Amino acid sequence: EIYKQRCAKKGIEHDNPISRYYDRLATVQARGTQASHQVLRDILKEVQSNMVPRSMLKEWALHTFPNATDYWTFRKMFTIQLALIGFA
Amino acid sequence: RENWHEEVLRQLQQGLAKCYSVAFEKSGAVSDAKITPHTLNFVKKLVSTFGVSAASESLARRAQATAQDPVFQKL
Repeated sequence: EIYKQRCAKKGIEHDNPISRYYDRLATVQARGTQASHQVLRDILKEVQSNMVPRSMLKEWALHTFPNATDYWTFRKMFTIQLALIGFA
Repeated sequence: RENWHEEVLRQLQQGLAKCYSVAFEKSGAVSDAKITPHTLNFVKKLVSTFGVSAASESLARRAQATAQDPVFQKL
């Protein structure tokens, strides 16, 4: 929902990176070859550069928690809860 | 319980998620991948049923009356 809000503000469709991934795979496969690990790396790098920057969640949090204490507390809680969730 | 618009929307989203799972399974063969019988049956069920104890009986009666909507018929 955070990602979709960022996309709606930017005006881009949220399923665009998946379409780009499959389009790039079709383009490489049309050349009669399987996609290497490097092709997948290039696709992910392209998605990161163009459509989904690394800072979407951070910029959302900075807007959502302008108070420094609230931002710190939220981030710390998020970190520990994610630690437990990933462990599980 | 949800109205028929929301039911059809939910089923479309579920089918899209299943299609994405199949697409990554068939990632080797994009532009040649075909739909599985499961997705075929899912879409057949969706088109056959397009969304549409006294409380449950009254809800069923309402749903029967809901099908008269011309906009729902055109959709």
